[PDB]
Amino acid sequence: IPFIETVKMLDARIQTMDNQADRFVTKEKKDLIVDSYIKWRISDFSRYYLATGGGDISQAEVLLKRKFSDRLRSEIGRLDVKDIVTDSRGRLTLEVRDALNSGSAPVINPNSMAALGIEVVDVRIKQINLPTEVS
Amino acid sequence: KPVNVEAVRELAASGVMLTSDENVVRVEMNVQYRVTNPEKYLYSVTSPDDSLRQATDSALRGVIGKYTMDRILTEGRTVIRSDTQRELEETIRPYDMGITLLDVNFQ
Amino acid sequence: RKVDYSTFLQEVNNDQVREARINGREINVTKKDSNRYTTYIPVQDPKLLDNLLTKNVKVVGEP
Amino acid sequence: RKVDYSTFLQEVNNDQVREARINGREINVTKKDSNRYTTYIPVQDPKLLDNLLTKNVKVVGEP
Amino acid sequence: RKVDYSTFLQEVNNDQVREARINGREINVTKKDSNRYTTYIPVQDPKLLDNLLTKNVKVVGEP
Amino acid sequence: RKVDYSTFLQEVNNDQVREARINGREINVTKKDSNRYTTYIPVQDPKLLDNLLTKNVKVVGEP
Amino acid sequence: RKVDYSTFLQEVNNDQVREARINGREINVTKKDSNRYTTYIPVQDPKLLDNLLTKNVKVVGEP
Amino acid sequence: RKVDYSTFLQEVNNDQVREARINGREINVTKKDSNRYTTYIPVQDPKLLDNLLTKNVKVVGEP
Repeated sequence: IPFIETVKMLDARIQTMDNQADRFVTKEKKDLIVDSYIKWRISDFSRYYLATGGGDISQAEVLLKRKFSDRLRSEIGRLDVKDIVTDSRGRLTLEVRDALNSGSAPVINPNSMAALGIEVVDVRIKQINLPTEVS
Repeated sequence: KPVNVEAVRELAASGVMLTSDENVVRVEMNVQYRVTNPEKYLYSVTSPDDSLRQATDSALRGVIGKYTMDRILTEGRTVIRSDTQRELEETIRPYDMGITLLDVNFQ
Repeated sequence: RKVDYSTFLQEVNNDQVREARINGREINVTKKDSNRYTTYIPVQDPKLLDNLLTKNVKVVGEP
Repeated sequence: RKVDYSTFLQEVNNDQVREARINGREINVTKKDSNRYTTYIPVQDPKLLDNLLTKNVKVVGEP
Repeated sequence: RKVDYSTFLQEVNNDQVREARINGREINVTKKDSNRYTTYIPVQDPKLLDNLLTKNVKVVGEP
Repeated sequence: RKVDYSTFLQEVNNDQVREARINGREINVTKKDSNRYTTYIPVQDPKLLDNLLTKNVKVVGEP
Repeated sequence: RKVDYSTFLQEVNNDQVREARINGREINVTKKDSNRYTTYIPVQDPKLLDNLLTKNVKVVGEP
Repeated sequence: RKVDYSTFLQEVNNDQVREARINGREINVTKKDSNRYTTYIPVQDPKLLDNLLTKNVKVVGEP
């Protein structure tokens, strides 16, 4: 209906969000520099549009960053640097993805990404570097 | 007066803190919250967001005070957040603000 | 709402703003807590843009 | 009341100023003791706003 | 398609831009994968061209 | 009267000017011996205002 | 025939032009091999004069 | 007669100019050997005024 109904377009294609270099602390206080990327899709378009003011992609990316950093650091804290490098099945990444998709308390946890209109489909680490002194 | 009930609001609280074993740590935290019952949000506390930020900073300081440095660095990163969220919820209870808490995550 | 320029700089230095739409002197500030207000640049401040980019604040120009 | 710019400066560095409003070249200066006097900028000073901010002086823009 | 200033500088520092068609405040930006968009300069920036030439991107002007 | 800009510079370096009234382009200089004359700025000099301040020379703006 | 500003900068960095006729934004450039063209400045660039002066490139203004 | 800006600056560093009457975009110049000519700033250069002041070269503005 003209002048009464407006339309907002939300892309259902998978969006890719990459994280710049950042430092993580392992169990032996060995500092690591981790590059990782996440792929996410919108599950409930109305819920996603409500949760992020105006349905802006950057607003959702900010929340995704905030949660993903916490879960990834909490997972790395219990691990050895050798355990991280020798990991080939992506067990920690899969666990991080499961934590992001299903939070901790058909009930939906408020801290889960399902409470928002976001579904995380894949989490991967691109490169693991050392501080220049250690290298 | 319109209140943005559905939108998720973000808050950042960071500071240099003293641990239990006389050590000093640079700590940051992010807190995501919603607002419900807007009458409480509007007619209870002046600038509820600033009050919540101050309460979050106080709770973070109190939680970090109890634990030691190395556990905070590596092992306690899960109990730190769990204690901080509970402390913040207990702290903002008397204010009876409209804000409800979604997630407290340790950065 | 109108908020003073020095107060806005204290706010951005404390990590409280998210995006800033700059229209000449006028600036439309959106805080991280979804509160919006408007400020005005007193005089030409070269340090303003550097401070905004340094604190990871979204900056948006207008036609 | 009209007051020149120099003594306004060493009043700023001696922190007797509380709020300064700058519409154009002129500045509406308020002292700590709630006495207000207008000042005129002789020529644009890049260090002016920096000096005002470092001394924790309240700065107000104008529409 | 309009893109903000901060993300444009992030792309420049991350090297996903080839040439920049600067027309006044407007900047017509082409990514290294031939993606076209437009960004706006909010306030006069003294260092954008320094980074632009540091990252070796073809900057052009407009009559 | 009229006086060269470099003459004004070396004059204020030796500390014998008292009051300097700035009206945009023009300068109305007052000497320590009650001598008044006029000076003009070649081009915008940021160091001018700093130099006048550091030597305790009164500076007065105009509307 | 119009030449990119960036290309102008790495070209003059290689000591290959002689004259720079500056007409506001546009510049008339002659290389060492008697090749003449026009280049456009995107924005105001203070380092332009310093770079041109350092590398013994002659500059001429216009009325 | 018009004299090139690069030649002008080199001649100033040679200490051979006595007076320089600057008319905004224009400069009217007298050599030490009573030779009169006219030159042009390509783009605003405060280092110009710095060099003329440090070389004890007379600088003249006009209404």
